[PDB]
Amino acid sequence: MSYNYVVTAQKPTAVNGCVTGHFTSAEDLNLLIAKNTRLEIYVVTAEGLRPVKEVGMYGKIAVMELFRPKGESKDLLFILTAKYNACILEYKQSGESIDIITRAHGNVQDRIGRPSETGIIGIIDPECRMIGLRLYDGLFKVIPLDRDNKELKAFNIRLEELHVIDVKFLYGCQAPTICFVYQDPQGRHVKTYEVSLREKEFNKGPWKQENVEAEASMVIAVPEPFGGAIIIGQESITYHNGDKYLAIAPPIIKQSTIVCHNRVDPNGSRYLLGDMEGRLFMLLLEKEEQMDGTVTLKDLRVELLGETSIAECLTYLDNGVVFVGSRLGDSQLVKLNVDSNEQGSYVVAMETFTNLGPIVDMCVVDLERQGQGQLVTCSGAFKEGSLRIIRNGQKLHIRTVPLYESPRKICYQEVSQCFGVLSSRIEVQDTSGGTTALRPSASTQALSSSVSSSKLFSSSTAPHETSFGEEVEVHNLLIIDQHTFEVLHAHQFLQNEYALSLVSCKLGKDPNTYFIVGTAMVYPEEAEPKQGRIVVFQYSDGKLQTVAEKEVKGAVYSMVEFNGKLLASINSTVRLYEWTTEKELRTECNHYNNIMALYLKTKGDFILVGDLMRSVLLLAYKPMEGNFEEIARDFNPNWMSAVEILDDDNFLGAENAFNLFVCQKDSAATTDEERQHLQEVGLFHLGEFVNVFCHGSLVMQNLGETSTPTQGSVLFGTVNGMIGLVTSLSESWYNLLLDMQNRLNKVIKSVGKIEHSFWRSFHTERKTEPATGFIDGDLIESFLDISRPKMQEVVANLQYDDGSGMKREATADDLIKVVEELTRIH
Amino acid sequence: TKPCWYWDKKDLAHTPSQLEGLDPATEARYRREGARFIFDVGTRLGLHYDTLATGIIYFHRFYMFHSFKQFPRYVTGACCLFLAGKVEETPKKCKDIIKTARSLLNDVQFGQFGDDPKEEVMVLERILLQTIKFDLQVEHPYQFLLKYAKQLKGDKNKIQKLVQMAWTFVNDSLCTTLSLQWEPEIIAVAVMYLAGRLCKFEIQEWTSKPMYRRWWEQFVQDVPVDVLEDICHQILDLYSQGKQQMPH
Amino acid sequence: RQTESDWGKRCVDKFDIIGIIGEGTYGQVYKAKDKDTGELVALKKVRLDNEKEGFPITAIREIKILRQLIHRSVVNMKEIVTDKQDALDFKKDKGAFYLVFEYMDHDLMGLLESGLVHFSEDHIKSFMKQLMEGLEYCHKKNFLHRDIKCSNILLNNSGQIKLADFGLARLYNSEESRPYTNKVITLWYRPPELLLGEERYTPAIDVWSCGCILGELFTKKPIFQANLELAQLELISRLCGSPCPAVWPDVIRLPYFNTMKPKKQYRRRLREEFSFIPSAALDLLDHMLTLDPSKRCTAEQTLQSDFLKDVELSKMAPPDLPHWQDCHELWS
Ligand SMILES: Cn1cc(-n2cnc3c(NCc4nc5cc(Cl)c(Cl)cc5[nH]4)nc(N4CCOCC4)nc32)cn1
Repeated sequence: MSYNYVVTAQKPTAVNGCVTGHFTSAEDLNLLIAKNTRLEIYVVTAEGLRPVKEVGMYGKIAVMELFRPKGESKDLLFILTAKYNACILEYKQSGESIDIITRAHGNVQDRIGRPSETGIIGIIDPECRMIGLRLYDGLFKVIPLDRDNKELKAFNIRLEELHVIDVKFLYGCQAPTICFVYQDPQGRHVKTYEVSLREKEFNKGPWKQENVEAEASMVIAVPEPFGGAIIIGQESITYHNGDKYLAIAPPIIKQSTIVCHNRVDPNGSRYLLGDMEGRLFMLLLEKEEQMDGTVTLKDLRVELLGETSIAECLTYLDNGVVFVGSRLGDSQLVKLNVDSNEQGSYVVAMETFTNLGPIVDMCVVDLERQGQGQLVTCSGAFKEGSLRIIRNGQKLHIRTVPLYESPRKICYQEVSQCFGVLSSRIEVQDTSGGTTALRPSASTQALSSSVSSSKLFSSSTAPHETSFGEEVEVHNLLIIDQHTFEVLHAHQFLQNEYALSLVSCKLGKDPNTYFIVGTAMVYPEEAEPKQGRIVVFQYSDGKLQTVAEKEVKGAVYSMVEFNGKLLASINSTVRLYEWTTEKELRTECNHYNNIMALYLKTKGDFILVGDLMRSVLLLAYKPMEGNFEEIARDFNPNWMSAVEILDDDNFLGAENAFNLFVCQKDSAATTDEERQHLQEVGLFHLGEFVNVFCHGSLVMQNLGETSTPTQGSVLFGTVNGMIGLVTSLSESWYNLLLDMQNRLNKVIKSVGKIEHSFWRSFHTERKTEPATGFIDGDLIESFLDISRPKMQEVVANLQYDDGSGMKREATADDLIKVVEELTRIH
Repeated sequence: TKPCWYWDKKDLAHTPSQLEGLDPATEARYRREGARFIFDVGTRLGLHYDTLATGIIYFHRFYMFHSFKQFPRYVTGACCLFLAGKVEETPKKCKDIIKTARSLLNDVQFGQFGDDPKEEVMVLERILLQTIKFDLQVEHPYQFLLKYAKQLKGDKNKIQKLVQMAWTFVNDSLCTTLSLQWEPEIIAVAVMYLAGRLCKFEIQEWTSKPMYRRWWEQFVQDVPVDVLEDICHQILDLYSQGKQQMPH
Repeated sequence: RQTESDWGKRCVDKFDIIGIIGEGTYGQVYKAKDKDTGELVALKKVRLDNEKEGFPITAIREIKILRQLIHRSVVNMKEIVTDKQDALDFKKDKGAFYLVFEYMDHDLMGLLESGLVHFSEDHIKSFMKQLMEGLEYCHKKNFLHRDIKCSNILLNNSGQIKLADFGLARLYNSEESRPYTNKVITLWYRPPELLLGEERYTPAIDVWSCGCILGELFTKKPIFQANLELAQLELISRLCGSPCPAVWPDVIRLPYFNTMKPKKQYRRRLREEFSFIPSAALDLLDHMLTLDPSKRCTAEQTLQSDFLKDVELSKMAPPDLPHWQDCHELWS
């Protein structure tokens, strides 16, 4: 068996959702921001936000909504986790003591159901009579909000329309009514149904189904002054209520997809819209009152306000300030001005909240030579893409290097006092027949530049047809200085060539240090690319020189330096190349029993391979023979996101389901099969998507050595910006920390009453297993925050039978000392 | 796809045993002795008639690829029965077959099994499987004797006499190389034909085609009387050599 | 007959062993390439080293059953090979034998367990039609494949589907009853009668397992997941209805009927809980997941069903595989 420890070094920073209401008091205006597994509660002020409380939940926050039922003074909070943990939460403050009360709890998972494509949707009735959940295709789940339903039990209504895009509870109806845009073979349609709690079924809906745009995205519930609903698409915005039909198709919104919607005027007169290039719009509902006293909608107008961060959620706080919640870039506070500035913008940034954004690759390097270690990340997307320099110093100090384009992979070349970074930028087919970039970015703002002139793939006589307006990715290698982070050089790869892999190394007897890039020629028709290059560059005297290129018949997804030779994955193949005295790559040996060899790591002559569905495989070079040999494989099928080698016998993997596992050699060589079966001895639900595993530590080091109970350091970056650390334990320390956990779980009160053991259980749509071999360091480290009696309740009867000595009883101040030593590893 | 398991009578003059100096008379006696050993042992163990026949067919095939001098008869028979039991889902432990063998065989005869009877048998299994080219499925005249009899309609007692007499002839033909010359379907017809002549029954009257004098043609296509007569002659020869009279 | 009819005289030397791919019925399965032809084959190892019964009787059954069966939806045994054999030392020869099968590109366990593949209704038709055509072939030859699981259903990238491991399979005789093992299928796919202890069972055991798979292809989650026989019986009862004399006359005759009872006598909710499944398929699921084996549909009846009756093998439809989403979950 194996024993490992996992802690958070940086909490999730990406904003998954934001709501405004009256949660902490009926008087205050609150902004509840949701990051993965983290809820942040703020109080709106005239200058900005005042933080008041932050809790963690044992679950990914999927639905977060505020409502106020009749008989309550202040808003209540509904949260549903991605594992279908549901709860209703209330804020309670006793002077200086702030607590979140769990009013209701339940798990709403169905034994049978198909998870929907557009994900979990949760909506609440305007009269707060019921909570609507869209969890599965063909089903609508209703939790009625009666006082007695503290168990949050629910029933399902059959839904004829299987593929639902979005749904909202409609305003102004005589009964609970839902409006949803759905897709069948005839296109998309918007339809309505009435919800009857008494009959537990749908009745005929108020207004008829209409045929709507095929790319209809969101349903907006218009408040009672107008009533009805607005449907946002890619090219058209439509308001449907009864017989009234209004449709605007402004030419500005066709340029970029709209991803967020929010209401400014409670009247429904004004709405905010956001697109994927950061633009912020205002949707204005012109009002026409009839002499009958009744208000009809005259026309719809969309006005461009300015540029924000590419935002997942927009939420307007009063007095003209809007919180831009972003997953791909920094979140923001902005001011909407009545008068435009001299550039034509009505939007001016107030504050910027750091978001490590999507961390696609990272490398650990001690640039200042302090011996400490700093983490350089490829973080952000599109205009919000950046490098981040992260150092420990009690908070993390983070420097941001805007690239204004998408960063892909990073590697450090010390000989050149610079980094190599792969990047891609979006250009649109323009009227010249070429392409034009929307914004200038790192690859265009380089001091010196070059373009590949390779003739390898020039064999196609005719180019693939290009029509104006189509997006294309343009890939570059960026040479960036390690002190100034100036883009010293940019190399642009061939048209339709993607840069997927990057290494900095010396090969063979060649004293030169090279930047080596692996690429794939990506054409929309091809399911899997069938052309690609390995390119050897030398960065010398401010210019990148192409040294050698090797044609390969696939995508070079990963490359790694292996004992002076080049190890590369080309589609299903894993290949080893030698670097000849003629400065060319020569094939030595190949291995083909893979599907998609997406991740490679090495240690000595041993190679760890990560495959799309066949989990992890251990290969050896076998130097005498000169051929690869399969040593052992993990036979439990998994879809990998990143892999890492912990030691010669333990291997770490990350699943696309937000799970971590550790495989080991069976260590009992009875039969050759036992040796060949890699055993999954560690299982753990992380809750984050790990893209990059990387050996090292940011801890400041002053000859501090072997004081730690933990052995090893693996850092990992995630999509939500979370940075974590995995380390190994001895059997003795593990059981101490494992037994302590079971005690802390009985003592510590969970938000929503979520069982910790459930949360960390390995979970795919198909499997749920109890966690094994992993210590939730975030649980252990919370021991130093629970009150003193709770500490003594936890240390009670706790005996540590470490071995090589008899069970010794534990003391509370001794355990506080252990955890304080453990907090020094991050 | 599948191997051929049928030879022509002329070819038996060139079995490996014949070519090592064994004469035709001796080889047939060795086969009768070995088949009946396989028969007698299995009957003691309570084995189904198909299990006995399968063992015997392996044995007959085996000594078309190997010599009796080089491989002892009774050991081979035990190995055939042991494997036949597993093939036909009537398994026996090797030790029980060895035990039963000493009871039925004398001291010289059980000497072939050597100092360790079980290993000598169990070792031969590999050579048996390879020699039979792993063609384990075997069909036997019994199933056809019954399939064809079921389609006869008439005097219940005369047909039952036909079947039992024919069934006995099937059991007796296992002592011969007929299993290597003709497919089981032909054997079943031949024994029906032989039983009829002996009982003086005219089988065509019991068929759906009572004026089709070549009654067997509706069961087995393309069989000349030449073949049925050859088979009958070979069966009755066993009876005349031993001088026992037809079962009747 | 000249060649390809002589089995067991060839050595495993003619095959280079790539590695091991999974665990089968009684031994691990390996992958190889034939040196002469270059073909990829699949090998299962039969070892004779235990002399208690010499050649495994279970292996002998897998060889007898499989060589009789020839179908486009049934995996073909190519040949049987042996280890280097000593000449004139055949008495000391401890060499083991290997069973050679055709190699198929993917296995349904790996595709679904990862979650990468997506089955459309038409894809599910191409899958179910082919599976049952093979199962009908085997059931007509009166053989029972007693280990239907996602690891024994293999598919090629063409869309052809084939059944695989016949080492846990045995012959069936309606007239003559031989007792067989009450625990024979993966619990998640086990027929109810074998849970209640039926030692002499019908070929309807296989139809139940494939019915569970039919739902799994539409739900993307196995229908009945439980770690204990009683818990599985409870889960089956909640959906298919509790075993009752009205729905199953001879449930009273089964050994554990009084011993093993569900919490309540639940009613059948199969159609309600599977309302999202197409009508043509739902009726098939209802008939296939019928409690009483005497009322559970046959393999032929599935092929003469509205869902599968009109399916065309010409339009074989391979399950869908993602492309650049494999490298990156789409940010848009
Ligand atoms: C009784 N019998 C079986 C076969 N048989 C033939 N072809 C395969 C085959 N081919 C797809 C395939 N699945 C793979 C999984 C991995 Cl991890 C790797 Cl590396 C390579 C793979 N190839 N799979 C399997 N199952 C073995 C057990 O685990 C599930 C797959 N049996 C197979 C032939 N006779």
